[PDB]
Amino acid sequence: DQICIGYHANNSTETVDTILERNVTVTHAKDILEKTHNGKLCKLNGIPPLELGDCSIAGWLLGNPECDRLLSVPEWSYIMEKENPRDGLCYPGSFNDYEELKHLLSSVKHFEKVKILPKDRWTQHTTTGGSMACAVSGNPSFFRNMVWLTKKGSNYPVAKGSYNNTSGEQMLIIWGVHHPNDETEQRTLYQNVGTYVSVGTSTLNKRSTPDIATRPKVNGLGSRMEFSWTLLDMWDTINFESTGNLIAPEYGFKISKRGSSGIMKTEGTLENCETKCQTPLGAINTTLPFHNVHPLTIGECPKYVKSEKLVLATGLRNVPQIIAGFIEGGWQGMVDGWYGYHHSNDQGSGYAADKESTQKAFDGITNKVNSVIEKMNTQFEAVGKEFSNLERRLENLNKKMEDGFLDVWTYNAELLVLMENERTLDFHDSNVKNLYDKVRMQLRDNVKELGNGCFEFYHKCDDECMNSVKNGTYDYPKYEEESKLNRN
Amino acid sequence: DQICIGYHANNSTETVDTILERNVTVTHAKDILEKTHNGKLCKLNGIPPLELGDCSIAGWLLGNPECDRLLSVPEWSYIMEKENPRDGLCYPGSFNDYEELKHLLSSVKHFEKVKILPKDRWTQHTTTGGSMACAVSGNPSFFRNMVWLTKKGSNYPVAKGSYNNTSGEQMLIIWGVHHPNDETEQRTLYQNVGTYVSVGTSTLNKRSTPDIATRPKVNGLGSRMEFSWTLLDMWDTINFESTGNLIAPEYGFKISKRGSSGIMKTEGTLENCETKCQTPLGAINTTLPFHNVHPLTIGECPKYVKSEKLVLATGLRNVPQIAIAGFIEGGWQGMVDGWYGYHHSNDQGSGYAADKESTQKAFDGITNKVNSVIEKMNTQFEAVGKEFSNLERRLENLNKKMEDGFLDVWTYNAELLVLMENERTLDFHDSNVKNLYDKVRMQLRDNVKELGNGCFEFYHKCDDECMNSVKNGTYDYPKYEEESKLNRN
Amino acid sequence: DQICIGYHANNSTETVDTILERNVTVTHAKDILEKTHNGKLCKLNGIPPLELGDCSIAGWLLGNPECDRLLSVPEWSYIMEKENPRDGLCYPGSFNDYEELKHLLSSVKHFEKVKILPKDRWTQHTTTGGSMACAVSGNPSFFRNMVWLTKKGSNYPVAKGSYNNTSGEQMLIIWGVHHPNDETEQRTLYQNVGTYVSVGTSTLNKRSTPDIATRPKVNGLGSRMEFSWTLLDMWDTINFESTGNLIAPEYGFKISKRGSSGIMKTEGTLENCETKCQTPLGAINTTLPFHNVHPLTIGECPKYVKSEKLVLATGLRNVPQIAIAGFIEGGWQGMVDGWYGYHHSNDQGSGYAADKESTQKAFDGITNKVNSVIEKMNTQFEAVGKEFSNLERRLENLNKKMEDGFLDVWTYNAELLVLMENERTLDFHDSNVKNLYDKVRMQLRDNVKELGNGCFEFYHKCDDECMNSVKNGTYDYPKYEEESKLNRN
Ligand SMILES: CC(=O)N[C@H]1[C@H](O[C@@H]2[C@@H](O)[C@H](O)O[C@H](CO)[C@@H]2O)O[C@H](CO)[C@@H](O[C@@H]2O[C@H](CO[C@]3(C(=O)O)C[C@H](O)[C@@H](NC(C)=O)[C@H]([C@H](O)[C@H](O)CO)O3)[C@H](O)[C@H](O)[C@H]2O)[C@@H]1O
Ligand SMILES: CC(=O)N[C@H]1[C@H](O[C@@H]2[C@@H](O)[C@H](O)O[C@H](CO)[C@@H]2O)O[C@H](CO)[C@@H](O[C@@H]2O[C@H](CO[C@]3(C(=O)O)C[C@H](O)[C@@H](NC(C)=O)[C@H]([C@H](O)[C@H](O)CO)O3)[C@H](O)[C@H](O)[C@H]2O)[C@@H]1O
Ligand SMILES: CC(=O)N[C@H]1[C@H](O[C@@H]2[C@@H](O)[C@H](O)O[C@H](CO)[C@@H]2O)O[C@H](CO)[C@@H](O[C@@H]2O[C@H](CO[C@]3(C(=O)O)C[C@H](O)[C@@H](NC(C)=O)[C@H]([C@H](O)[C@H](O)CO)O3)[C@H](O)[C@H](O)[C@H]2O)[C@@H]1O
Ligand SMILES: *[C@@H]1O[C@H](CO)[C@@H](O)[C@H](O)[C@H]1NC(C)=O
Ligand SMILES: *[C@@H]1O[C@H](CO)[C@@H](O)[C@H](O)[C@H]1NC(C)=O
Ligand SMILES: *[C@@H]1O[C@H](CO)[C@@H](O)[C@H](O)[C@H]1NC(C)=O
Ligand SMILES: *[C@@H]1O[C@H](CO)[C@@H](O)[C@H](O)[C@H]1NC(C)=O
Ligand SMILES: *[C@@H]1O[C@H](CO)[C@@H](O)[C@H](O)[C@H]1NC(C)=O
Ligand SMILES: *[C@@H]1O[C@H](CO)[C@@H](O)[C@H](O)[C@H]1NC(C)=O
Ligand SMILES: *[C@@H]1O[C@H](CO)[C@@H](O)[C@H](O)[C@H]1NC(C)=O
Ligand SMILES: *[C@@H]1O[C@H](CO)[C@@H](O)[C@H](O)[C@H]1NC(C)=O
Repeated sequence: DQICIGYHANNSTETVDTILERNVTVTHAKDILEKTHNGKLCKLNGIPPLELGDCSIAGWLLGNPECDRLLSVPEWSYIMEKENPRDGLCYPGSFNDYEELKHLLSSVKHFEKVKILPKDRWTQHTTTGGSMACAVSGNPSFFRNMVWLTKKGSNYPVAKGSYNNTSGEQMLIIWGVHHPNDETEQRTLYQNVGTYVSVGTSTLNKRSTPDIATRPKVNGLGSRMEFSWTLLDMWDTINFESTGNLIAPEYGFKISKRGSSGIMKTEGTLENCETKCQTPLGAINTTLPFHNVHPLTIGECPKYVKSEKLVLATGLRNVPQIIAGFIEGGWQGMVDGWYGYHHSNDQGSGYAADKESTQKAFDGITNKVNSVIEKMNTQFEAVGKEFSNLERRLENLNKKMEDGFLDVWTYNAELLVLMENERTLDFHDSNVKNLYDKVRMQLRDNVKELGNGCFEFYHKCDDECMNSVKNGTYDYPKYEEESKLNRN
Repeated sequence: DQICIGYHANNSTETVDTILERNVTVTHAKDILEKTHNGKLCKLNGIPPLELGDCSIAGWLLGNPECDRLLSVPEWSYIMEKENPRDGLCYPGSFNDYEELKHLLSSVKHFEKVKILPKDRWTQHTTTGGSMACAVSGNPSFFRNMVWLTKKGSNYPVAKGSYNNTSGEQMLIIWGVHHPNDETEQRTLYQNVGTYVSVGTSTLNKRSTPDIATRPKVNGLGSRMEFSWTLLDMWDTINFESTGNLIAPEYGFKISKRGSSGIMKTEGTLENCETKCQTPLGAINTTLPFHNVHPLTIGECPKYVKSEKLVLATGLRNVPQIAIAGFIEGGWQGMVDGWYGYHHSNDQGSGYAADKESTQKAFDGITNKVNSVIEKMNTQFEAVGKEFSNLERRLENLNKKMEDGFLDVWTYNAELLVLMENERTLDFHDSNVKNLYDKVRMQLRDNVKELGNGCFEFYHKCDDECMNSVKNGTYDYPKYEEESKLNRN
Repeated sequence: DQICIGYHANNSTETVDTILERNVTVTHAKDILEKTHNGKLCKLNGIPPLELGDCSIAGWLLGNPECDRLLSVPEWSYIMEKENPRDGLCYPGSFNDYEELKHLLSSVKHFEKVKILPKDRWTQHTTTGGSMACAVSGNPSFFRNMVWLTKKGSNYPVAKGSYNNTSGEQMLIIWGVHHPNDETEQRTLYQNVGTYVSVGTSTLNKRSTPDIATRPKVNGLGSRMEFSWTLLDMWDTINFESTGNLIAPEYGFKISKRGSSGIMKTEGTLENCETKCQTPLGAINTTLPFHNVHPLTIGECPKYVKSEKLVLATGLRNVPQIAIAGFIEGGWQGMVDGWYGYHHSNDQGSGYAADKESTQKAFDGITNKVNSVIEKMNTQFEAVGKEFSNLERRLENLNKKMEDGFLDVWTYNAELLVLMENERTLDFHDSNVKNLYDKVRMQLRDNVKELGNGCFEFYHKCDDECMNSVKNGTYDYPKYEEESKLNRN
C-alpha cells in the first residue's frame, strides 16, 4: 500500500559553509586544516639539531672561548639560534658578508676542521697575543681558530703563508684585519706604520689597509677587528701577505656533506622526539593540505593560511522529520547507506536503502575530496632570510612577496571550499529527485501520488513485486489489467 | 477559475556577463568596482602632507638656499616630490645610499632638528666658506645645515668633534667630503695634501680620501662633494676626525613620530579637502571593495584590479513578455511586490500577488552571496613605492615583475568569481520558480488541469478564501474531491 | 506511432577528467596544450640572431683575438651564448658589474662601434704591448678594442684623454686597470711606483690604485687585469688620467636600435627557418593558449604550465546503446546532423532528425565558454632569464622562488578551471535533453502516453505533417481533443 523515497539523517552537529548559506548542519564532514602542534623542538628524520645555545654563528666559526663545546660538532639537521646571541665577537668588530655566510650554511649539514696553517710555522713572529675582552680564568685569551701575529723582538718581517686545497671538497676560510686605536698601539704591536694585508686566490684579489682613529669604547676597547671569508675551490691556492695587522687563520672548514637545512630562531632546548615538519613553536604530525601554525616552517609542511576553518561537506543536510517522503525531511532509522526506500506492505515494513545511487555518490564525493587534496605540490620549505641594516628594500621585497603568495593561496582555499560545499549539497538533492523520478516513471499509471514524497498502490504488489520495483525490473502489463479496474 | 506562476520584470537596462552568455539584461545588479576620483590631492585623516615643491629630499635635508621654506616642517602624512626636482645638490656631487634614505623616510612622519655640533666651536678653523653655485642675492653661500672647514691663516689643525645621543630617539646625521679640481685649490683651501676624513660610531668605521682630478664642468665647477649618512642609536657617540676636506654637520634630525607614510611623485599642488585613500591622480571616497584608478596608493584602499566592469547580478533575468499566462513566455511587469508570485482570476475578481517565503529566502541568499564575495578580501595600509639607482636595474625589474604578477592574479580571481556567481544566480532563480510551480502542482494533484504555460485550470469553484488557502499550503484535497470527479466525467 | 527523444553518439575515444569522476569518454574534445616544438634554432621575425660561438659577452666587447669574426656585427633578434664559454678574458682578471652589463645588453638590438680615442694620439707612450695569454700564431698580442700604455724610453708622463659624446645616442665605454705581480714588473712597465687611474664624467668619479702581490698562476700569469664600464650620455664628456697601469679604450659602443631581446643559454647552432617564438629546445608554431616545453622563451608564444594533459570537453558523454529507445537508455549512432534530436516512426516510414534550436544554443554556449577560458590570458613580451654572481645567492634564490610560485599558481588555476568546466558542460548537455523532453511533454499533454524509455505513444493517428507540427512546437491540442478521448477508453 506504500513505497516511499527519502534520505538519511543522524545525530551529527557538524557545520559547513557554502556561498548562499552559512552554518549548515551536515551529517558527514571533513576538516582539511590543522591547528595543533606538539610544542617541543625535536629531531628531524632522526638527526639531532645543532644547538648553538647562547652563541652566534661567528662565535662558533671563530672559536669564542665561551663556545668551547662547539669545537667538534657532528652531523646536524637544522641550526637552532637565539634572536640576540650573547657570545659572538668578544673583540669588537664586524663581519663582512655575514648574511651570505648564513645563507651558505642554510644548505650545509656537516663541517670537518682541517689544520691548514699550523701556529708553530710562524717562526719569525709572536703568536701568543690576547685580550681581556676574550678572557678565561681572568687571564687574557683569544679566538681558538685564529692566530694573532705580533712583532718578535723589535722587528716584523713580511709574513707569507699559502695553502693548496687537497682535502677533497670546498673549504671555508676566515681571516681578519686589526684596526688599532692610536699610533702608539700600532708602533707597540707591529713596529711599522702604513701596513697592508693581501689575500689572493684564482678568483679573489683583496688588499686592505688599517684604520687608526679614536672610537667609542665597545667592551672596554677602542679598537676593532674586521673579518672576511671566502670559499676556496678544489685544487686551488690561497696566499697571505702582510706587513702588519693580520689575524691569520689556523683551521679551515671543509664541507663534508650537503643537503636541505635552515636556521630557526628559537629560545628553546631540544627534547627526545622524532618529527618531520618542525615549526618554531613545535612539531607537526599531519596529512591535511592546510595549516595555520607558523609561516617559517622547516621540512615538508603542507601550506600556511589565515583561514581559521576549512571543512568540506562529505554528506547530506541534517533535516530531522518533525511514512513521509523526502519533501518532509530525512529519516533517522535508515542506517544502511545514503538514499533508499521505505515500505509498509502486508507482510512487513522496513527501512531499506538503495545501493547503486549511494555507491555512485560516495565515489563522486570521494573523488572530489581527493582531487582537492592531491593537487597541492608540497616541497621542502626552508624560507627565512637574514638582511643587514643597509638592505631594508630587499627585506621589504621579500616580506611583500611572501604576504602576496599567502593571500592568494588563502583566497583560493576559501573559494574552493565554499563552491564545492554548495555543489555537493545540490548534488545530493538532485540524486534524490532523480531516484524518485525514475521510480515514478517506471511505475507509470498503476500508482497514486500522495504529494508528500511517495505513492499508494492500486494493486496488491507483494514482497517479490516490491523487490522488483526496487530492482528496476517491474513488469507493467503483467499487473496492468487489475490496476485499471480499481482506478476506475 | 485559474492560477499561474510567474516572476518579476521591470524597465531596468543593466547588463551582466556570464561565462555562458554575454550581455545579459537583469532587473537588479550591484557594481563593486570604483573608477572615479576627485582629481585632487588632499589631507589624510586631517593631517596635511609635506609639499617639497621644486626641492628634492637631499636639498631639504642638506639645507639648499632655495629650500628655505622647509627649515622647520610640521608633522605630515606623506611627501609630495616632483619627478625631476630642480633645486637639489647645488654643489655638484653624489649622495651615497640615497634610495635607502628615501625608504627610511617612507616611515618617519616627523623630524626634529637638534644642534649637535655648533658652528662656533671650530675655534681653530674657518667656517665662512661659500660657493657661487649655491649663491643668494649674488654673493656666494652654502648649505644651511652644513659647515665648510677651511684653513685659518696658514694652518689647518686636526679637527675633532663628538656628540652623545642624549635626545631620546634615533638620530640621522649627514657629513660630506670635498673633492677638489687641482692641487693648487687643495693647497689654498687646506694647506696640506694627503688628507683623510674619519667617522666612527659604535657600529660604523669609515675613512675617506679626497680625489683630485679634472672633471667635466657641472654648474661651472669641476669639483664634487660626496655625502654620506648614518642612523645613530640611543646613548651612542659619533666621532669626527679630519686633516682636511670635511663638510661637518651642524644639525641632526631626530625621529619624533613613526608610522606608515610614503613619497608621492606628482607635479600638482595641495588643495583644501580631506580623504582616507590617496592616488597620484586624486582621492577616492568609496566603500566598494575594488578600484582601478591608480596602482600607487597610500592608506587603506580597495584592491587594484586591471578591470573596467565588475558587476554582480542580484535580480532576475529580464523577459518583458507576459488570458494571462505564466513563466513559459516571460516575467510580469505588474507584480511589484517581490520576485516570485501568483495570479488568481476567480469570479469575484483578479489580482497579482507575491509569495513571502520564497522571496525572503532568495533575498537572503543573494545578500549573503554578495557579502561573501566582498568580505573575503584583506586591505591593509600598503605604502607602494620604491626607488632604485642606475646600477640596480635587476632589482627594479624584479620588483616590477612581482607587482605585475600579483595584480594580474588578483584580476583573474575577481573576474572569474563574478562571471561564475552570475550564472549561478540566474540558474538559482530559474530553479526556484520551477520549484514553486512543482510544489503547487503536487499539492493540487488531479483536481486541476494544466494548460502548458505555467497555469492551472481549477475544476471546482475556488473563491477568494479558497485561493488564499491555495497560496498558503492549507488546501484540503477531500473537501473538493467528491465534486471533482463529476466535472472530469 | 511513436516519437522518441535522444542524443548523438559516435566512435570517438577522447577522454576528459572531471571533479567527480575520471576516464570519461566524450564525443568531441579540444586540446589547449601544445607539447611539440621544431627542434632547431631559427630566425625571429626575419632577423637572424647573434651567434657568439665559444666567445662570451666580455670577450666580444673587449676584442678577444679569438672572437675576430664579431668585429662587425649586424642587427640581431637575440643572443645565443654557451653555458661555460672558453674564449673570454684571455688575460686573467675580472669584470666589475658583469651581470648589469648583460641585463643592459638584453634590451639592445644593435651597436655602432665608434673610434673615440685613436691609438696614434699617445705620442709619449708605447702602445704595442702584448701577452702570451692572448697569442696569435705564437707571437704575443692583445685585445683589439683596447690599448696597453707603456713607458717610452725611461719616462711615463701623465696620460690624459677626453671624448665628447656627439655621436647621437648613448655610448658604452670600457677601461681597465693592471695589477702586476712584483715590484720589478711595475718598474719595468711603468717606471714609477705608487700610480693611480682616474676616470670621471658628469655623474662618475672613480680612482683606482694598482695592487702588487704574488697570486696563483692562471693561464701562466700571476698578474690580473680589472675592467670597468660606464654609460655615457649624449653631449657629455669622459676624462681619463693616469700615471700608470691604464688599459685605455679605443672604441665606443653606441646604442642604435634599443628593442627587446635576450640571452639564450644554448649549446647549438642556427638553421635556416623563420619562427615567432623560440625556446632553447626548439621553435614553437601554434595557436593555442598553453605549452609545456620550457620555462624560458623568447618572442610571443603561449604561456608555460607544468602539467601533462589539459583537454576541454566540447561534445557529449559517449554511451553507445540506444523499437527504438530514448535518451534514458543512451545515445544514438544514426542521426549525425546535430547533438540532440527526435526520432519518429509513423505509418509512412521512419527516420531521425535534430532540434536545431537546442543544438545551436548549446553550441554557442560551449564556444563562448571555450573562448572565455582562452581569451582571458594576458600575453606579453616578458623577460625571464637573469644572471647573478657568486656573492648574490640570496637574490638568485628570491628570483627562483618568485618564478616557481607564479608557475605553481597558474598551473593549479588551469587544472582546476578545466575540471570545473568539464563537469559543468557534461551536466549542461543532460539538462538540455531533459528540458527538451519536458517541453514536448508539457505541450503534448493528455493525447499521448509516456512509456519510460523516453518517448510517447500517440492516442490518435498521426502522419508526417503532425510530426513536424510536434517538432516545430506548434501542435494543435483541440484538433485531436475529441479523437483522443475516444481511444483513451
Ligand atoms: C702588553 C701590555 O699589557 N701592554 C700595555 C702597555 O704596556 C707597555 C709595554 O709593552 C711597553 O714596552 O712599554 C710601555 C711603557 O713605555 C707599556 O708598559 O701599556 C698600555 C697603556 O700604557 C696598555 O694599555 C691599555 O691596554 C688595554 C688592553 O690590553 C689588552 C686587552 O685587555 O685588550 C691586552 C694586551 O695587553 C694588549 N696587547 C696585546 C699584544 O695583546 C692588547 C692590545 O693593546 C689591544 O687590545 C689590541 O691592540 O689589549 C686597553 O686597551 C687600555 O685601554 C689601554 O690603556 C697595554 O696593555
Ligand atoms: C676666495 C676666492 O675667490 N679665491 C679665488 C682665487 O683667488 C686667490 C686667493 O685665494 C689668493 O690668496 O690670491 C690669489 C691672487 O694672488 C687669488 O685671488 O683665484 C682663483 C683663480 O685663480 C679663483 O678660482 C676660480 O674659482 C671659481 C669658484 O669660485 C668659488 C665658488 O664660488 O665656488 C669662490 C669661493 O670663494 C671659493 N672658496 C671657498 C672656500 O668656497 C671656491 C673654491 O675655490 C672652489 O669651490 C674649490 O673647489 O670657489 C671657479 O672654480 C673657477 O674655475 C676658478 O678658476 C678663486 O675663487
Ligand atoms: C718584454 C720582455 O721580454 N720582458 C721579459 C723580461 O725582460 C727583461 C728586460 O726587461 C730587462 O731589461 O732585461 C732582461 C735581460 O737582461 C730581460 O730581457 O724578463 C722577464 C723575466 O726576467 C720576462 O718575464 C716573464 O714574463 C712572462 C710573460 O711575458 C709577458 C706575458 O706573456 O704576459 C709578455 C711581455 O714580456 C710583457 N708585456 C709587455 C712588456 O708589454 C708581459 C709582462 O710581464 C706583464 O706584466 C705580464 O704580467 O709578460 C711571465 O710573466 C713570466 O712569469 C716572467 O718570468 C719578461 O717577459
Ligand atoms: C554561525 O555560527 C557561529 C558560531 O559558530 C556564530 O558566531 C555566527 O554568528 C553564526 N552565523 C549567523 C549568521 O548567525
Ligand atoms: C695543488 O695540488 C694539486 C694536487 O693534485 C696539484 O695538481 C696542483 O698543481 C697544486 N697547485 C699548485 C699551485 O701547485
Ligand atoms: C534483482 O536483480 C539482481 C541482479 O543482480 C538479480 O540477481 C535478482 O534475482 C533480482 N531480483 C528480483 C526479485 O528480480
Ligand atoms: C556586448 O555589449 C558591448 C557594449 O555594451 C559590445 O561592445 C559587445 O560587442 C557586446 N557583445 C555581444 C556578444 O553582443
Ligand atoms: C652618553 O650619555 C649617556 C647618558 O647620559 C651615558 O650613560 C654615557 O656614558 C655617555 N657616553 C659616554 C661615552 O660617556
Ligand atoms: C495561512 O497559513 C498560516 C500559517 O501560519 C495560518 O496561520 C493561517 O490561518 C492560514 N490562512 C488560511 C486562510 O488558511
Ligand atoms: C584514466 O586513464 C588513464 C590512462 O589513459 C589511467 O592512467 C588513469 O589511472 C585512469 N584513471 C583512473 C581514475 O583510473
Ligand atoms: C660637447 O659638444 C657639445 C655639442 O657639440 C657642446 O655643446 C658641449 O659644450 C661640448 N662639451 C664640452 C665640455 O665642451
